[PDB]
Amino acid sequence: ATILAEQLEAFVDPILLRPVDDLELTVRSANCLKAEAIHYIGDLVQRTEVELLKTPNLGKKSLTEIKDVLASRGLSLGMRLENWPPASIADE
Amino acid sequence: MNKEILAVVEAVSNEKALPREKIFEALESALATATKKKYEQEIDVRVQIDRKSGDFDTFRRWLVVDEVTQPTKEITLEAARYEDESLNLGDYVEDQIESVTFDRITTQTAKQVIVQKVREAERAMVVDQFREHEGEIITGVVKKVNRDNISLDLGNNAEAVILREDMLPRENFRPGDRVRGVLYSVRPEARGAQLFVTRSKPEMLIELFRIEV
Amino acid sequence: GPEEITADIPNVGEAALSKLDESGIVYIGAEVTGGDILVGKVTPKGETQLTPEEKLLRAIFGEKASDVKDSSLRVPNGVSGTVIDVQVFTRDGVEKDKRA
Amino acid sequence: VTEVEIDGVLHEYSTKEGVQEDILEILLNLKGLAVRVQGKDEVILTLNKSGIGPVTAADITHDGDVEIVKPQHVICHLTDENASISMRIKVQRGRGYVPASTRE
Repeated sequence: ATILAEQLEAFVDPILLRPVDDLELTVRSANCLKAEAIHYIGDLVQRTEVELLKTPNLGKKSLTEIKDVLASRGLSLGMRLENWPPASIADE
Repeated sequence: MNKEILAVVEAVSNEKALPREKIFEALESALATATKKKYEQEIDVRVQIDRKSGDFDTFRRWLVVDEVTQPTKEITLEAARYEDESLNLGDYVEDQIESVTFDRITTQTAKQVIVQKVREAERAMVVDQFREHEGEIITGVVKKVNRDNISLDLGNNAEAVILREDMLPRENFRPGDRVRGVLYSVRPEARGAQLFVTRSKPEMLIELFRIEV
Repeated sequence: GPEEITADIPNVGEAALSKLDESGIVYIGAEVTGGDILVGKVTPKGETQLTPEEKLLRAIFGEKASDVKDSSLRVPNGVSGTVIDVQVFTRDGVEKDKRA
Repeated sequence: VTEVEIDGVLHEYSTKEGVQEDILEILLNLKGLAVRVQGKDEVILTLNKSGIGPVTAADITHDGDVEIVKPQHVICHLTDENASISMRIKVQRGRGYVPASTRE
């Protein structure tokens, strides 16, 4: 093996991060939140439900759809973010 | 409001004295169980019992607390400030709904889960029946012979288990014979109330002589 | 009752009908393995008589005149392939489903 | 090459309207494609061609590192005025012979 080697050394939250339109509900339930220039459900969780109820852009059926979405407790739980990002949501 | 459940409520051969409404909830979650596997968790036994409705739509809950345990059923007062502090401490305020699990398909599995729920209700009823007496000097007839255990069959579709440790050493029993003793188990047993008699205790022959003289 | 050719059947898994469409028949082009489901088929079981515990199930689910087992067609154990052509023939009078 | 996705083709045993070879023969002619890659593990090449005549191997929209070494290689023959193929080709590195049955 020494001879043959020397013969070769000259070669070698996921619901909040998802969009409102990605929700299982209809497009109207997403558009009710999207009328306030919201694209992510994290923006919906950043605002209170009372603040959304004080705007007539949401409808009566949209309130029931929002309740059905909040029944999973992933969104609209009355939270407050920095702007968008949590610590797990970090830039890398 | 098809009123099928209304007349389905009043069948009522065996669940007249049993909790009717609870059996609808039972059968409704059984229609909702069977082929669900996605959603977020499972279903919900709790559901707005609307007698009139009949097909009570499985509603969810939010349970107002001051704690962070049971994530899909957790509120606080600070979250109740968005509802203008209308929520109080400890309430079970429902703020969500659920649907059904289907078709052709999923409904003999729903039949199967309807049967499962009916069985659970029957077990509860049997427990209540055994609690009515709570141990008495009743007899019975052996039917099956298990290892270090004797199965007895009484009346009104009732079965009792005879421990071999509470039996006589030489005196061996078999099927077809009739034995009598005092039971001492109707509370916590196993999926109901396993009637456990003891034909070896003194009080066992206390009324045995009383039955004669 | 008759048999159900629809996908709506029990005892399944995401692996039980992840290649079937909304009406039981496998797609044209779905490359299957040995032992998947091509056509989902459920048949009736026992009749006997209406039991006391199943008296409420006698008529409270539209098509509750039949039971439900499992008799779906499967690829015989050993062969792979790619489904290239599906024919559906219907005896006249029977409701055509959406894929027919 | 490993994967091909012709646009209007479900399974490899079908036929596309307006090309005188089957989809299986297009897969063999793409299997014989002689291509160099430079700085990647795998790469996705894009092919678009419309009009009467051959679809040579020089009709692939080349990336900034993929280099075709024989651009006269025929794949298929389009045979109508409005009948066009549009496929995505997946070319990757490897070693030896890795068939389809082992590894969609």
